[PDB]
Amino acid sequence: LTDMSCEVPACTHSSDFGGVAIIKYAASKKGKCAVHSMTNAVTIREAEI
Amino acid sequence: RGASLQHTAPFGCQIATNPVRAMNCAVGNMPISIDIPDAAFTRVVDAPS
Repeated sequence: LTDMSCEVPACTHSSDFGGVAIIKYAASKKGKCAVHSMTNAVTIREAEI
Repeated sequence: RGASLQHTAPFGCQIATNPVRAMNCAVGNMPISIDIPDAAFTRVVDAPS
């Protein structure tokens, strides 16, 4: 996963998963890579893309 | 009988009686509140970029 450029199209401070983050990332191989919340204040709804 | 309100209508009104109604009274600010449905509100994940 190289050149993962993330733009936050959706950001509400709300109770649900109010973060909508579109990361254009270049995959070296086709597969499910884990998504890790680097921010403790965020919660990634999905796990592997 | 003289000129009536149909001729002498100041303010750009359109006076028409029986019932007495000034259609096209060109004056004021018209407060209109549109409570619209939520279904039009398609966010950036839904929208074209």
